[PDB]
Amino acid sequence: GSMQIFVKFRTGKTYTLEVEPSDTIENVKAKIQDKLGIPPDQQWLIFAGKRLEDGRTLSDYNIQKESTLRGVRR
Repeated sequence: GSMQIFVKFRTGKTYTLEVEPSDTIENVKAKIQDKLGIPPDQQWLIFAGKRLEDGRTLSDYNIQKESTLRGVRR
């Protein structure tokens, strides 16, 4: 399946991201590289005051449609 989420940076700039509940955190970073040109190794993703773990799925973190991830430049 698919859902739309958001990713927000310290600029305030908030981008849509098209994901799937089964996606791993690494896969989400890969999508961010495709959209924004930020390599995975240069990214952290934060939700609910946690840094999301690379091998966990979006479904594990209970990420819903229209949820906002916070992107951090590594």
